[PDB]
Amino acid sequence: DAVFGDRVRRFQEFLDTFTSYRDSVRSIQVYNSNNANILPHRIIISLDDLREFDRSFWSGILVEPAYFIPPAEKALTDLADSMDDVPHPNASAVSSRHPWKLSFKGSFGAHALSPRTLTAQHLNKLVSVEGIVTKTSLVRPKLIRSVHYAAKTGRFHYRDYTDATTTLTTRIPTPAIYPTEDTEGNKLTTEYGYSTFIDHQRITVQEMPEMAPAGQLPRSIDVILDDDLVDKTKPGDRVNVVGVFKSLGAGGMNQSNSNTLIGFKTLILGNTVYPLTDFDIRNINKLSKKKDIFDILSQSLAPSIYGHDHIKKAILLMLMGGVEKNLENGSHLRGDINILMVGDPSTAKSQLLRFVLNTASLAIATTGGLTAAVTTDRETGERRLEAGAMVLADRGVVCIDEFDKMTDVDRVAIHEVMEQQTVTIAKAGIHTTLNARCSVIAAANPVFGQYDVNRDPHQNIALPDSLLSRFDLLFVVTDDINEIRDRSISEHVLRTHVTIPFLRKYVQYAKERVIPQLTQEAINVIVKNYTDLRNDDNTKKSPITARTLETLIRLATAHAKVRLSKTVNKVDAKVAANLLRFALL
Amino acid sequence: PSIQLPVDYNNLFNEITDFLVTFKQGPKYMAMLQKVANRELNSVIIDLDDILQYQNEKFLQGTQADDLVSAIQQNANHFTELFCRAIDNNMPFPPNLTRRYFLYFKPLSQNCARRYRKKAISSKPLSVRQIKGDFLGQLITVRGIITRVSDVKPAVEVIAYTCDQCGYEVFQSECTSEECSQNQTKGQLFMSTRASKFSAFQECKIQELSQQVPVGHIPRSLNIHVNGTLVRSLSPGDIVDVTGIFLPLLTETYLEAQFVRQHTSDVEERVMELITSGDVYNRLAKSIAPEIYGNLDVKKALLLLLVGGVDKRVGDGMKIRGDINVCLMGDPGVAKSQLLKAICKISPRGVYTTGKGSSGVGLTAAVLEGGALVLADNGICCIDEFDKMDESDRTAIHEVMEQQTNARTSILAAANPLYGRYNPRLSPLDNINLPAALLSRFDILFLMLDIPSRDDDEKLAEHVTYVHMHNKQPDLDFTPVEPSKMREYIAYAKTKRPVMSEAVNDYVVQAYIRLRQDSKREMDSKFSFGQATPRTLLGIIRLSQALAKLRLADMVDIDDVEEALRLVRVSKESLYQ
Ligand SMILES: [Zn+2]
Repeated sequence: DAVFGDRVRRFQEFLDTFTSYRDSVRSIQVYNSNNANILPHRIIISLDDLREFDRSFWSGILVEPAYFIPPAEKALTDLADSMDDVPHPNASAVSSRHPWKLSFKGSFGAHALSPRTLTAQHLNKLVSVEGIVTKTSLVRPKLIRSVHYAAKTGRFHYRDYTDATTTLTTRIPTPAIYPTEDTEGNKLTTEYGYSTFIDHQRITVQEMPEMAPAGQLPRSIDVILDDDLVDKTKPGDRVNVVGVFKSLGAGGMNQSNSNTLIGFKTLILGNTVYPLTDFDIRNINKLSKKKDIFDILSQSLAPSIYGHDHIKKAILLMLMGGVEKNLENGSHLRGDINILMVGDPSTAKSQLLRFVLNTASLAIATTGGLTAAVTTDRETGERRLEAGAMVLADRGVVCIDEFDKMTDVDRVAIHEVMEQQTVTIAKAGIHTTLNARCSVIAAANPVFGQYDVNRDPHQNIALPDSLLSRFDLLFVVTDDINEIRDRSISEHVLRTHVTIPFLRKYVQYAKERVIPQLTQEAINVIVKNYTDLRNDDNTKKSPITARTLETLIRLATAHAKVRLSKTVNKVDAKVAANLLRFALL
Repeated sequence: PSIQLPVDYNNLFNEITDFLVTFKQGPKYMAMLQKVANRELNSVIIDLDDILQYQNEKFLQGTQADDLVSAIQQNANHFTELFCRAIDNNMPFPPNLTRRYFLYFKPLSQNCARRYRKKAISSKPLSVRQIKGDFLGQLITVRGIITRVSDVKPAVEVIAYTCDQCGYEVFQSECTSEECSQNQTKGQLFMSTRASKFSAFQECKIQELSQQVPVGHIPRSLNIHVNGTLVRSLSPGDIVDVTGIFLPLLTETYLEAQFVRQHTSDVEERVMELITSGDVYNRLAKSIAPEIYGNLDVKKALLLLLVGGVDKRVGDGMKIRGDINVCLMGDPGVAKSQLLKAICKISPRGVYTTGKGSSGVGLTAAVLEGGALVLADNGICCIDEFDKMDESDRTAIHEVMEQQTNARTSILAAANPLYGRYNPRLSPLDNINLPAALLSRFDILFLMLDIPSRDDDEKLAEHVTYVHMHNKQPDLDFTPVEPSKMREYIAYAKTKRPVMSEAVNDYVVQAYIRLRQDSKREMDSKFSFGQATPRTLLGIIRLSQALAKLRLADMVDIDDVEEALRLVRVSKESLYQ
């Protein structure tokens, strides 16, 4: 109608009143001409700019997408199809015919929702929804425009198609298949090389657990993506998606079909996907030069725990990590550090793990699919692997509670994770290797609840020695009662009846830039201390093996990162040797 | 609605007929059609390089020319009929219903396109993941591996009927012929199966290889359909380059295959350099993982295991294995698993495994998907924590260790002591879960004892701490051989076949008798790994063959036997520390 043309010209005015939009289109046009990969025919519209140019048109997209967006799509397509002559001898007949799609940004107003908050009142509106990608459907091409040649008449022909999804407005459906005869009735010569197809995919978005109240099933919604958005996400990704929330089908309105249970199907026509200082740096490096920065950082860690200085120091060293190496033979050296905690269940283990899990930037909570060697199927039957915490925590940290409760299948898989930093997947028809360079911190408890301090965890907990030897540091804590001292810590509990934001920058910057190497200073210290430990036949937490030498190098390198020195020093080995003795006693 | 496109089939069809008539081998395709005219051939293969050659020939001659290859590239569905139409009228009921011959196009070659200064995008070995919807109806070449092929099934193209009322042959319940349409009475139709047009059809699927997969994704698959004389050109597990027409409001896609193909002085100069350097037997052993401590005699066993022995099919179906089995016992924390990684990395057919089989299906096969042992056929299997394997896991091990089925493997096992820490005062069987039935199947059974000694540990600590400090071993005086050259020499060694002489033949039996008689005291002392049995006689034979084949020798010499006897005797020394 004439109203459709009016809004097409109105959008053309918007594309001209702010040349910052169509000049980027020209940049796309120039780039595409040079590559004779192709940049997408998509631009992002700032709703605030659209708000100040035409309030009704800006509100038109949000409130009435069916009557405003298709006029805007045509105007943008018209601008792109007319800004250049397209002198390509053959590409002008197929490639230049692809329409241009829109994207949106800026203030969404009231249309910023979640799968739970999304209701029937929000239908037929362009809304932004925040959630998680549970799964993705299979990608298939979808016919858009058909091109065919009428050989008998000696001239080509064409036909377009409409779908309930691709058409925001309720246009007449076209279920007809690619035509064989046209109005003239002659058999048509099919032109696949000049027909137009567009890929299509379906995804499911669910409300994030962070805002989910207990006692209700989770809320989910389906989003439709096409063309450039067809393969831009993977399951498990946090996503903010803007699209048209529209219904389809009928709730038994045809014939009688008057059951009270039938409802109308709804989904979102998504068109925009949002997958989810030097002053500090100079302060980070300056603070490293004071002698007590190692201890001060060791006290900001775990403010709710009194004492446990070595454990807090161990957490800092584990975050700093070591340095990996590569060899001319093709071998690689592990650099990361693992920590294990053992003793009475409720005594300060869940408290320490809570702080580390909350503080660390890439901390993953685990308890007894972490092996990442299992598949999940779509609605149509096709299946895809799901990632595991050990794999996801690459270059991160793994937080384990109830480590004693994990199964034997987990133990055999984590053997290669902690030692070779990789997972060798060997399944029926699926074989791959995934990096598992993750630091591990775990807590375990004895069966009886009360730890026998006279014996090692090999008899108090009875985990395999091969599994236990993979932890660089082990700590045993039990609430041995000193009444005046326990009063001091319990007073804060009875009261309930360096800044961390900068510290996380300190940890981030130190590991980001500092890659310490060994020095002759620590070489003698490592050999002498290792030999002395081998000479020491007295009972200890664990026997002395080459892994203890590896731990000393890893710990010394971590201390150098605390000092932010790209070379190790004798003091770093001295600290590591003392700490290992504490862990071995 | 009518539209206009620059495509002109009139020029192309005339060019096709002219190309058929003119393009020489007389004409290449006319000779091919002559053979078909002589009823000697059933299928016609069209070469796009020949078409491109003619186009360049016309281009260089300055005559009229249109990009016929690209037209066939874009719309191969219709040009297939056009070539048939040209042949149906130029080869020396409607015709299409009665044709029994088949036609296919073979792809352009990348050398030809570059030689004619053009880009052959369709023939580029792209993966199935990279095939967008733009390629529907376009002849493209796909590089991948076939994972599933179905059996031959009937594929009727035209269904034939016969009518009682008229006797006409009707092709596609009631006769639609002219006589019955006029007549008030129509003869009912029946299926004349012997007259129906059968086509040979099979279902095939291609899948991406591991290197073609993006980060963390599952390799995608695509459907390949084979028709006509091209059937049985694809089998499961074949890494192939297949050219075909990618064919399809949502549309499912499949591909109709058109062309199917499968996937030294240069190295001798490096071998000459290795011979020039000398010390081949020890240089290779020294080159095996220099970052690992100096277990030279143990790593020598790895060199022979990597080389392997010589198979001997004696006759009457009786078999003697050509593989070498070595065990690596030792206490935990000595990082002995790194050698298992090194050997598996070095071997081109090595499979690595830890503890019990992965989900049980790691051994044997599942509903068949073979396990690790089947995967390492004609290769090497490295196992860490062998003793922890289940009875079923070890049961499959014994059969492979005895029958090599295929699961032709060289077994390198590493296992921690059963008690966590070793006790030299006890027998090796007491300190391990494995019994004598499996250990007797091994060739070399070296034991590692993590004995705390200030002398030895001082060197090992200095050795390891330098490996972390510098990217090379502290023995910088030695230049190790790169793994590719190490692999190449092993492959070069694998081609050789040393044979025993009568001089060494008497020496072998003399050493065997000498060692066997004295080994009675070793077992009587109960302080030795095992009694001397024909495992020692045949073990030396395999090792001597390996050593002689390691030296590229055409015949076996005495020094190989003595060196083999040396290593066997060296292995016992670990029990006496
Ligand atoms: Zn009839």
